[PDB]
Amino acid sequence: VKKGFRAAFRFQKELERWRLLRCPPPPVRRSEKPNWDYHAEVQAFGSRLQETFSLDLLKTAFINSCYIKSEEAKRQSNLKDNQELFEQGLSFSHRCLTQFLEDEFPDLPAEGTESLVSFLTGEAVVCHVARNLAVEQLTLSAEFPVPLPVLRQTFFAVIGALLQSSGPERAALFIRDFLITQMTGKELFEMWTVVNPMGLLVEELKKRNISAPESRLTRQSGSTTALPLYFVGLYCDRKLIAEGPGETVLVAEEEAARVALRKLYGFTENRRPWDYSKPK
Amino acid sequence: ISRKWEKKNKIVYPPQLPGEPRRPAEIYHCRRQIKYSKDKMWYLAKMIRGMSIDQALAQLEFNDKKGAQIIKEVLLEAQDMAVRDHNVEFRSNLHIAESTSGRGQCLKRIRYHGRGRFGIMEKVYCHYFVKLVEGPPPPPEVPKTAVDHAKDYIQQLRSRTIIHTL
Amino acid sequence: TGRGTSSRFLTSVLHNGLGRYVQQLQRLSLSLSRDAPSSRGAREFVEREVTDFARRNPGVVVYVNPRPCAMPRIVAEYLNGAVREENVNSKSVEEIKSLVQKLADQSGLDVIRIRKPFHTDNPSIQGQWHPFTNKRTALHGLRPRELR
Amino acid sequence: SSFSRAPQQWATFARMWYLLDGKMQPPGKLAVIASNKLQGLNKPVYHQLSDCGDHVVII
Amino acid sequence: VHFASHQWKVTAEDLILIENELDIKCGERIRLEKVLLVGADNFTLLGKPLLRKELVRVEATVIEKTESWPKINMKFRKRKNFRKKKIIVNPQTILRINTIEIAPRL
Amino acid sequence: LRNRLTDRYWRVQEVLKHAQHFRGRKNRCYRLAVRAVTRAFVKCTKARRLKKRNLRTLWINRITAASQEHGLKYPAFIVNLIKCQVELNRKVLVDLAIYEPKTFKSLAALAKRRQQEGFAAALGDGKEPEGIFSRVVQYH
Amino acid sequence: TYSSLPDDYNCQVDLALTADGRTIVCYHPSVDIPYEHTKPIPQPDETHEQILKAKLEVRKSKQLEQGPMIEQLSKVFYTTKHRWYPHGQYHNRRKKLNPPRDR
Amino acid sequence: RTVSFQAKESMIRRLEVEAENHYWLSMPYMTAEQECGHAAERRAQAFEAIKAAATSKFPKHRYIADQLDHLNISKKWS
RNA sequence: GUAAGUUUAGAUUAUAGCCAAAAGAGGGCUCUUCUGGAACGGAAAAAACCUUUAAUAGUGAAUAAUUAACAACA
Ligand SMILES: [Mg+2]
Ligand SMILES: [Mg+2]
Repeated sequence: VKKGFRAAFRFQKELERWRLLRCPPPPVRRSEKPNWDYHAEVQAFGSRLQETFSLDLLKTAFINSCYIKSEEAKRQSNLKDNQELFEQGLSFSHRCLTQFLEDEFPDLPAEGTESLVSFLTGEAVVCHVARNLAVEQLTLSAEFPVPLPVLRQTFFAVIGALLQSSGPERAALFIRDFLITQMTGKELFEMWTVVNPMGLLVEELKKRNISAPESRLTRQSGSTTALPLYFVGLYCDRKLIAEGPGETVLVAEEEAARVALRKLYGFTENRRPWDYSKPK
Repeated sequence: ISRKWEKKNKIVYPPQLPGEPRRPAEIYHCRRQIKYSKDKMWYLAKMIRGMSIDQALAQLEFNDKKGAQIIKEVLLEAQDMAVRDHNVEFRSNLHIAESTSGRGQCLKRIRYHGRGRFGIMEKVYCHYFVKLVEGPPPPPEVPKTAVDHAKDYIQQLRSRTIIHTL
Repeated sequence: TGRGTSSRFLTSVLHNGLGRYVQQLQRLSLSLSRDAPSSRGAREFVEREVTDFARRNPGVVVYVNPRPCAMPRIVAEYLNGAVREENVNSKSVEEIKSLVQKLADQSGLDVIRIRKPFHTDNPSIQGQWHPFTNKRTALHGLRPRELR
Repeated sequence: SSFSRAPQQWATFARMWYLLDGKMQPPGKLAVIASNKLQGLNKPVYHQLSDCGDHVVII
Repeated sequence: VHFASHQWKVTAEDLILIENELDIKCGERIRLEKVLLVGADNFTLLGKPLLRKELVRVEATVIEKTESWPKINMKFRKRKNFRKKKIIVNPQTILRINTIEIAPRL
Repeated sequence: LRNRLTDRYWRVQEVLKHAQHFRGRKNRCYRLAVRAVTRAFVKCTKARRLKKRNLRTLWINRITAASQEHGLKYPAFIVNLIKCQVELNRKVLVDLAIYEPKTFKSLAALAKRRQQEGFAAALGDGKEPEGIFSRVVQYH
Repeated sequence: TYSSLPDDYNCQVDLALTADGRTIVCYHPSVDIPYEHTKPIPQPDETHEQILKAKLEVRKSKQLEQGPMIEQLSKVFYTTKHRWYPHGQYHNRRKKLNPPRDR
Repeated sequence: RTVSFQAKESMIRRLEVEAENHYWLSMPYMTAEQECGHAAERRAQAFEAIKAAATSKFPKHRYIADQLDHLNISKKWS
């Protein structure tokens, strides 16, 4: 037995580390932990984004219906929901997002510009964006971690509160910065699901009064082996429109259809980069 | 010395909710000080891994090693307590999940040699551990087919990237 | 040590610089002792520099807690969920002031080996090289020595 | 360009078949051409860990 | 673009890492002034060795200022020992390329 | 035993944490792990310098492949571009060949033409007009 | 026909100098494949899996033993047999669970 | 041994440089007599600087401020 | 052209070298005398030959040394 307590003190810390790894603690919401002031946190939220909010409106957005039920049940043993703001905020975003897309890609079909808007207002994108902006920390609800449908609702309510305070032009910049950015590096059909691409291509060519394409084999390698490469090119009026690679002729031919469609709708990889330069 | 295998039988879970699979039962049993080498006991404990209770008891009854008889008696007690104390319905519905051997506390003695020399002798001891899990034995292993092998190979080729470039 | 440690690729939290730049640091906590030689330098920092730092950075909430203490400590938390902790035992005002500024500039991403300096999501404008680029075609698509 | 991710990767790393005629040629000079293509040193995407070789047929 | 002491192939939205301090605040916009080549799908322009200021303008933003991970330096010496060791950490900065613009003044 | 060292536990863990990914008794026995870790650190330091040289060889190998597709040897391609006052380095040239095939071909023709102009100037002797691409801009 | 490289495979190169002589301008449009240089698709007789099954035909002994099966696999993919054997538990437990992904 | 081509050329290039060194050393601007005394003033000043530094060593001042500042180690908030 | 040198006070360790290149002396050794060396690059591996002013980070650049050389008549 050595004299001294400092080595014993240090070892207690390591025993704490070992216990945590083996038995990870259940998650807790930050409000419970020390160093929390609700009023101060809300104000910093607005200033962080370089946007001005009205305190009364912004606080209402975070409140959720499920939270009210829990408090009353505890109370037996006033508030005001964000339902109004949620409906208004979501509606404008759908219209605003559609307006952005149509100008950028006028030719692209209507059904397409609905999938992309649905893609960018889904739980996956909204929940991912919401957490990194601290929306989850400030939410008031009866369950933690907050369920995704609840988290999504509070996000759009905040945009609604921003719309009322600072008007349409400011909110349009908000949607561009945080939602439109999420489509960087994303190929079209990754966000829109189209089966039988050739069938869609035939109809589109008819509208512009173009002849149906003729499939032909431009390049070939290792056909008889188990790793073959095929290049199939769609020829129109003896003029090439698209070329696609694939493992099999059917796969390669289907690939050529997608290449053709992308050019028609102007969603190619080398298209003009989006524009965030405008300060207005 | 550590005795943790014994205490494993006293865990209590909260009642299961109606919409949930029925949780199978578990039994832990051991015999501690045995006059047998742990290296030799390993071969016996290894053989009965994964088998059902009846198949295990059948193979043990016709083995000539001294360890085979000791393992069999431990298995019989585990079966008895499973029905009597752990709410197992059918005796036959059990299989061996875990079985292994461990070192015990040993003794040192003298071994004589032929010129006034000597050596150090060890009288060796071992432990035996088992866990019994209710239910039929899980299905055995199936080797990869030729088609399964190929599908992995294409996956490897598809994963390639252009290395050390933009 | 590289083979003994993890690595990652260069990235940003939420495309920080595309539309608008957002500061990742959001909270600071500093604990002190009223009368303890170890925490003297931290006390002077509160006397002089704490208020000015708060104004220049308005998106960070700062908490100052005097209490009986043995080591003054600073905790920094970020939007992506990272937490960092630093001891300030017996340091000067200048040391603490410079330390705080480093925390402000950082994003919570882990400090480990970065595989490449440059990251692009649109590496090619004219099309990526494949073996058939730079190979001339042939009439009727006849592979070599095929009679037709 | 504008291909999907998987077809793009498949096309770039595909392996090619070549033909050489050896009549009246010196064996050493034939080897230099064959070794170049077998290793894959004819591709700007060559790396020692990428297995980018091609097939060579000599008659 | 030639920046620091290195040449970088660049495009909009790209991320660049510079291994030294720059003296620029975070969130600040900058103009890169040494450009050697600008290219598009159908045409390219080459300087000899640099393009004129009128033709091309490239702008970037400062996103993060950080330090590198610890690097171990241990010289080879008889009686090496495990404590005859140094840790090197360098300051770093990250830039995001924003835009590339050209004008019809050829 | 008036004074005894009470910190030996943490001094041991400093070495052993760097040896967990080894194989054998080298990852748990201090007298063996300590010898292996210092050998690793020496290798790590010497490989920082060797890395830069290795990457340059990779660039030169890939450039030769790209140029030969257009019929040019590596020395001719690199040298003639310099005589045209083009100061692109080897690292960026590899990027263009892989990711900008059309731009790389344009550079291939430029280097070839400058080479031809040099050949004509060499064979022809006396005062003759210099090549269009063989004119050097001057600075002061 | 000023370009010194043939224009028939990748692109057409047109190189010019500006009047001041400080910039070099490059025009490189793409070349499309002529129709006369293509072949018709063989519509009369395809998923890559079907190709593999025909290649890896199980004919004798039902599922073959390790060795004979590996020799069949090596011929199809033009490798040696050593590639196909498994490894021990030491190597399998070192493998990373979640390797990084670039884009 | 046989001397490689590289080695023969590299040596020649170094020979040519030294030949030019011989030429440029053959045309002195000033004769020996003209040189005498032309730089005496500068040289004498230089040694005076060297001597002054040598004979300037002495201990350093000590201040009450340094000693009494140690008491601030126990400063506090009252 | 250049920055050292003398005096005063204090203090140990060391007192067997090795190879290359010159000049001698006893006849391959053995002594005496003048010059140089101790790579992480090169000569196949490579203490002693050749290139090389210290030591740091970088996915920049120009160079140094660099085992090879091109059977008759006339
Ligand atoms: Mg023994
Ligand atoms: Mg080098």
